[PDB]
Amino acid sequence: AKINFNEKLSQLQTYMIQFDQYIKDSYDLHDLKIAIANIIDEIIEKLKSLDEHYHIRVNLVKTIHDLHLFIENIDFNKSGSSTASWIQNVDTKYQIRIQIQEKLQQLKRHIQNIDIQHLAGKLKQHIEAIDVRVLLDQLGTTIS
Repeated sequence: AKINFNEKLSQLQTYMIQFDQYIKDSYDLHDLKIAIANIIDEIIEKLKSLDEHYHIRVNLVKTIHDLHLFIENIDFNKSGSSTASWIQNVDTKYQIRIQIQEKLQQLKRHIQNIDIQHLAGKLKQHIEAIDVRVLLDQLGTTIS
């Protein structure tokens, strides 16, 4: 029984060492990230080329600006529910609608800063930043 246990334990230790080796050597996923980033950059170039040829982003920025201006322009002075007009005017003399318009304009500027190129760049940053090989090395040197 002692011999059987010793043989089995030595075999299990050898299997664990081989498993660590296999973990270390199995890193083919790392190849994918670089290719994904490359294609993302290619498409960033392509998209910016297309926009420069068809005014898509200029028109979209104008659309966003005008939509936020319309949201700003909504007047509650004329609105029904008479108290609405009174509250609106009391706000008018307390620059509260000015604060509402400032918030709307800040949101408008931020949204107009949300660009397809920015999204692609952030996605490429996320893909390239992490390396699976570091995680594999950590796994092979911790669990034992």
